Amino acid sequence: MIITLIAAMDKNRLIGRNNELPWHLPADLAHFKSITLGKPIVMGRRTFDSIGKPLPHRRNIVITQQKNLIIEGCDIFYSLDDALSALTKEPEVIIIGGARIFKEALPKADKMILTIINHSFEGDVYFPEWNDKEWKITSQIKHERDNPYPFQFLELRR
Ligand SMILES: NC(=O)C1=CN([C@@H]2O[C@H](COP(=O)(O)OP(=O)(O)OC[C@H]3O[C@@H](n4cnc5c(N)ncnc54)[C@H](OP(=O)(O)O)[C@@H]3O)[C@@H](O)[C@H]2O)C=CC1
Repeated sequence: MIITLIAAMDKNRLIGRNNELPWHLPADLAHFKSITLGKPIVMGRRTFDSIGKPLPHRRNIVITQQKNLIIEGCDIFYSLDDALSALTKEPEVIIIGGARIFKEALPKADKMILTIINHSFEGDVYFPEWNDKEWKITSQIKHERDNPYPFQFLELRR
């Protein structure tokens, strides 16, 4: 199993604000969709609520501690370990957030597909800091703007 973390962040690793995105970057949404199609996607309960409904054509997996919580079109697991344990036969598992899930997944992450925006936004939640010595850059594609801010597609392997 390859554990992959996919997230869009700014220059200071900001990811959210009032349970929403602080930006809208169409290029990232298409990138995200192609990368995640046909794979299991693991998310926190707040991140699901942020989306509002299951992402189509994908096995949506939601992590929560609420034991009686039912979510149509999603598989519920009561810890990240239980989810990963259930997805043992899967060749790849994609962790999509949020901040708490990323922090717990980071030490077990094999791969990271990060969108880094060249801008400084206002927000409250951040992507966890990773040790640059443990990760190597496998792909880096920078884009200028049209997507009103500059961004890059950074792919890291541990
Ligand atoms: N830029 C990007 O790519 C992304 C940005 N975001 C942003 O991040 C924010 C949401 O993230 P965040 O606020 O950190 O919330 P999370 O999405 O991390 O979800 C938190 C909730 O998930 C459950 N949970 C998390 N970890 C565990 C665990 N180890 N065991 C059991 N349950 C767990 C809990 O649910 P419960 O309370 O029900 O027990 C908890 O309250 C939003 O603003 C969103 O816009 C999110 C994803 C991607």
